[PDB]
Amino acid sequence: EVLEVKTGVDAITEVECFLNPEMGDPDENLRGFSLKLSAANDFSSDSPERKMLPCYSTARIPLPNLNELLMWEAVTVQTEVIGITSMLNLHAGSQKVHEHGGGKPIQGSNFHFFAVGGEPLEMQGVLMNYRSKYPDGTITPKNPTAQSQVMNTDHKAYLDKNNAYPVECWVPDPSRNENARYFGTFTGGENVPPVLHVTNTATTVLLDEQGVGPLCKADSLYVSAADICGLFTNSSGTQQWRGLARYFKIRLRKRSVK
Amino acid sequence: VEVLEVKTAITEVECFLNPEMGDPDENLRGFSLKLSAANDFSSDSPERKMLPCYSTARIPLPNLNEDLSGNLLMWEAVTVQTEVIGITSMLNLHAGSQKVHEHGGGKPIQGSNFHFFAVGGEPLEMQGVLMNYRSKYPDGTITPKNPTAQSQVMNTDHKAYLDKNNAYPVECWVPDPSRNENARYFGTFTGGENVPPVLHVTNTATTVLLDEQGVGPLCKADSLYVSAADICGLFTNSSGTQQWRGLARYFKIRLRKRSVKN
Amino acid sequence: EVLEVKTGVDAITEVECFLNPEMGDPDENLRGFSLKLSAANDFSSDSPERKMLPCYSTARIPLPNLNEDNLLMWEAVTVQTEVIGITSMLNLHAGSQKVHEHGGGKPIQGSNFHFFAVGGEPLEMQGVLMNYRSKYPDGTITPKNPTAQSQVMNTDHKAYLDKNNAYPVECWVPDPSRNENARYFGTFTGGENVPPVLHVTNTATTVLLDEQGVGPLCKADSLYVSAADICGLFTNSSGTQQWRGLARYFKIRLRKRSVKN
Amino acid sequence: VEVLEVKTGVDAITEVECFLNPEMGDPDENLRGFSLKLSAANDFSSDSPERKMLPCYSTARIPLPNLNEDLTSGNLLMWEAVTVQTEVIGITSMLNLHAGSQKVHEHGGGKPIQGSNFHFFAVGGEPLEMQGVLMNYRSKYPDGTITPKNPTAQSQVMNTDHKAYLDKNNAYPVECWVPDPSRNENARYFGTFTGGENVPPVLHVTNTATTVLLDEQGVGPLCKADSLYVSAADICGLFTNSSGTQQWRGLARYFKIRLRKRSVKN
Amino acid sequence: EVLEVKAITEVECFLNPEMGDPDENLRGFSLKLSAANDFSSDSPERKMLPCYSTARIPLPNLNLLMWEAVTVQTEVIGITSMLNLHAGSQKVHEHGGGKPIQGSNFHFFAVGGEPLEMQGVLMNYRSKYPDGTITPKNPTAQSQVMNTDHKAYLDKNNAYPVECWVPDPSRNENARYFGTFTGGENVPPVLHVTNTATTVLLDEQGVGPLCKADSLYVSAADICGLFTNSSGTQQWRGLARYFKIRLRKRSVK
Ligand SMILES: [Cl-]
Ligand SMILES: [Cl-]
Ligand SMILES: [Cl-]
Ligand SMILES: [Cl-]
Ligand SMILES: [Cl-]
Repeated sequence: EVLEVKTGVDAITEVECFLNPEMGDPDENLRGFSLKLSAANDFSSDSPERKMLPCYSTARIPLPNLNELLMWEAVTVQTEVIGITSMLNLHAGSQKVHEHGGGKPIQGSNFHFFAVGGEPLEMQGVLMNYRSKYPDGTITPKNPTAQSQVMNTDHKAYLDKNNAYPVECWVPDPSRNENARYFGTFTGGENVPPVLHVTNTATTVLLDEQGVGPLCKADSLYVSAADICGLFTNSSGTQQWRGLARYFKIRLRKRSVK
Repeated sequence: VEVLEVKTAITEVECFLNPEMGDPDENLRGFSLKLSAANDFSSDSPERKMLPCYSTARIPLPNLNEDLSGNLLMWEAVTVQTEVIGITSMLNLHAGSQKVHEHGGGKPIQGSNFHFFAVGGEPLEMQGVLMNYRSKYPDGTITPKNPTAQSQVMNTDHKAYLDKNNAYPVECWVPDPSRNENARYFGTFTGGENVPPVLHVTNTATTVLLDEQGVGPLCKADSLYVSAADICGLFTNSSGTQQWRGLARYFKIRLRKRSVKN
Repeated sequence: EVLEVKTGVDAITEVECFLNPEMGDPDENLRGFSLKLSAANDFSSDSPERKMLPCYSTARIPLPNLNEDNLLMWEAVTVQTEVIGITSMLNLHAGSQKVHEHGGGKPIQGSNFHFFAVGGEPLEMQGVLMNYRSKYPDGTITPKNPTAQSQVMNTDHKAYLDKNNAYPVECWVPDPSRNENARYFGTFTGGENVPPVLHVTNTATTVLLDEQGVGPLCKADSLYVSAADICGLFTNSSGTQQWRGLARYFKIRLRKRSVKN
Repeated sequence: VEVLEVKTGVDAITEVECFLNPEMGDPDENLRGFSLKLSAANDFSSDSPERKMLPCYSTARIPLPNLNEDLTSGNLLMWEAVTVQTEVIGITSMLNLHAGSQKVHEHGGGKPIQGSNFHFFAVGGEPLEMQGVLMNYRSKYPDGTITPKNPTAQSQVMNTDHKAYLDKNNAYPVECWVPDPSRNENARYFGTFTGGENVPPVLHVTNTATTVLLDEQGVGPLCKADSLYVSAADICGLFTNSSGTQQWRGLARYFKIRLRKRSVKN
Repeated sequence: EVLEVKAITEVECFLNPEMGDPDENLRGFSLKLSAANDFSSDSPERKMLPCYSTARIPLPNLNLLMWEAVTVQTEVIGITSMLNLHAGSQKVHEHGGGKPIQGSNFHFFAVGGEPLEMQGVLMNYRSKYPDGTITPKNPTAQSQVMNTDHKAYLDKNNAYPVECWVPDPSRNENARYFGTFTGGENVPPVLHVTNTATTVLLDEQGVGPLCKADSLYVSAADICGLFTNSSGTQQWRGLARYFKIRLRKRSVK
């Protein structure tokens, strides 16, 4: 049902935004961090506190109104993580690596994820432990079974609320997202080094094999992210997730559709 | 089979294929039994629930032939989009895992991993290789028959079809590069105690299944076979015991109709 | 606004420079090093010394003024850039902590950041802090009136890289929302044991042209180079750690471009 | 080894398939694919490694169909190796952490195979040409190995005396020899060495990857006296026994080589 | 000025490493590493200091025609020698095998029509270098960053310590160079061999290094990592580098 790209004056636009991370924000002073991790809980008695759980970030961007078809088509995205050099602060609150040494860098398990779509990101739920008791204010797989630990097709959600869908509960659903592009990399392990690139010269092309990008339903663009950079280690040895915001610059064109 | 032109017609099929890590009880779906070792190659009797197995599913397709004469039509697998499902579940460092140190978070899943998928017009063809030819494998497993010391390198007697779900242990079998004329397979083994899992998800990645002559796997008996193994690494309990953790694999296969000579 | 490339005799020029690192320079013998790192300062009492904070390096390169009174502008088309002295890290005999009894010195290793930019105006920078309550020392330029939101994205923290050895690397990143008139490239690798990995070759050129074939255009006849090359931490025999930095070379090809006024 | 005439005629294709066994030392009948436990000399002056402790290059010569009815003709035909598909066989066998392995910690699983590894193959129309290089020129190598003759301290860097054909299976120690880049005009070789005690093995399998054997002029290895030469070394790393002893583990390598008939001057 | 391409020739060289060679039996190794307690008392011994390798390769005299270097094939020689874990090795644990060569490494080559141009940079300007080494003259604290005084030609084999000198990106108009440094005590060596890999030496204008006084210069440094003795002492290990260079005749005026 996709016809010609529409050219003419005002047939192209670009939108930009910064999406803040949602790492748990355990107090008024620790925006961008989670609560300290509390660990070794039997699978039968696993009740994570809300502020310990990083969640997916999401925002809707309104686009100039079109007449109902003409739709905005997302063609490219430029994206990077904002503030990566903040991790060179080894003087603030971090455990000394040895006597007389500097602080321990942020490191360990990390996840870097973004999506651009013409509708909210479609998610599939998978749990480490289907018996986890998730706290009020989170949205997690509803009424999970043992099969929820591998693949349970009942756990479908839209990423339709910021700071609500825990990263550990949800992945982008590859059986859906017909009208979105998503990219993520998970790296797990205690000593994993964060590796992050910035440049204003890199572009991701969002067109499929037929040269069609995401088409923006009701003239709205949806951006999604999760940038868990790794764990911060306090002098006590406690560990907290650290997250950073993500920048998006999306170029769109008008597309004719039936 | 003499392959003629593409019939201009197209369908997509999809499958979420569950991993078969052993499933030691009703609550540990996706995990193996704790890993336990024989002191010796001569007394090596692994329990069934400790052995991850290859996953496989048969996707039935409709017959395309009005007449069972001359030229026939077969379904041809052209592309696959595939992804491991639930990679973010490893960000749960609060459930059951050993502290990395006092007052620290849980130990991440890490260690030896294997990520493998195949798409074929017939069951995956496999070649047996053993770490230890004297391993005594348990009832419910299908493992190399009458193994010899040569079974630890290459014994051409060990040929099998991946013809049963949750029966062929990953440690005993590999895709056979000498066969699989009618399938495409892809795997990476990463070995070691502290190996970081590195997993990517994107709906922009497509594997083309066409060979040098532009022919994909042909569904000879109107069935398509998807095969997987996704051992993500070892989960370490508070106690120090270790268990394999596996994740489901999604498949989306584009098929077209291919004319062939009767 | 942007028109024809002025093609002709005298229409091209190459400029080169070596930009020194600004790692803190704690005394005149330790040029290229920071002061030893402090640690475990509660977030509420974190007052880093100036000499402990590596800063962005920057130079303004004046170009011939092509305008008496349509205008002509210098356009940056390519850059060749290299970190200088990477082999110095093979010196494991100067003041190293031994890796064990009878063993060699501990190499420089750990968190590193390799960054450069070429632009026709100062680099546009965005402030982000590990700890908004950090009290930065005199002679540094850091986010003004920071809040908890400064630990994520706070759009108040916009600055020009307009002073050498003033903008701490830990406080500032290139702003992806600006820098229309510059090209920047950085990689951050974090961790205690990260191996430095550095390449040299005189066969690598970066094209600075955007999609419409236009390079950075030198406003007020100035070319701006910027860098940060934190190689990792040097560990003394005492066990103290210090940032080590190296200089960065730039060779930029420029051409004359016609623009409208 | 299977030699299949895929096509007859001027556009004849022959596919040669084979599985080359590793030669890790095989210290007893039950430990096929392993070396003898590694033992280190105190120093360079009394370094006498045991035969079964030294992995060796694998090689085989595959005879091909005769092409030339008239040995008298102005032109003769040679088999030309155009492509190879290759992979290491049994990589998943390293997921066996239950057999004979050292616990990683109390109550933990077995230690995986890991550490220094070398993955190498060659396809040629004559034996692989090798150059000798030694860690320690004063090593006394055991009966059954072929190692550099009358080595000097210059043998620890480059000694042009140490030239050899890989002309015997399970005889040329991997630690003594490398492919010679000054020769091998009629072979293609590929190898990666990764050193260190915690190095993770990383091995890929696919039936979709083809290496093209043609040079810049579009010419593959030419099989002299109707002979195709395969060579390999696949040291996966070290297996650690419950005792703490370490042995090399090796795996077999599959080859599928596609050959065509090339006319050359008699 | 470079005119038309005029036929072809090939030269090859096995260039030995210069790791220090602390005695007649330890060719390809350095002296054991020692550390000064302090930057003010840093006097390394000559045999402890790996140096750049170089060789001048004489070319057929012509006649202006000049030899132009078009492609190079290069390979580090003897990488499998590191599978010897039986010779003088420290055990990784009780009953375990020997500790492999690992740690900081540098792999570098250059092909030019004249000697390689170098820039000096020091970790420690106050280092006192020994007789037989050529190191930056009148070093200052600026020698730890960029000091434009420190220019040299790689004109002597086994004289210019790797730790004092880099290729000069502001010069070398008539050479191509390539180097990777990987730092850290547990870095694994990763080395590839193949006779299918060629580096083209032509610039964007199609011109390769032109050989002055009918001479070709090859330069290398191949520090593979540290060898650990059973005592726990550590020595650099180096390996030879092969070069095969294809050259064509070029008319100058
Ligand atoms: Cl749900
Ligand atoms: Cl069997
Ligand atoms: Cl500000
Ligand atoms: Cl010899
Ligand atoms: Cl000098």
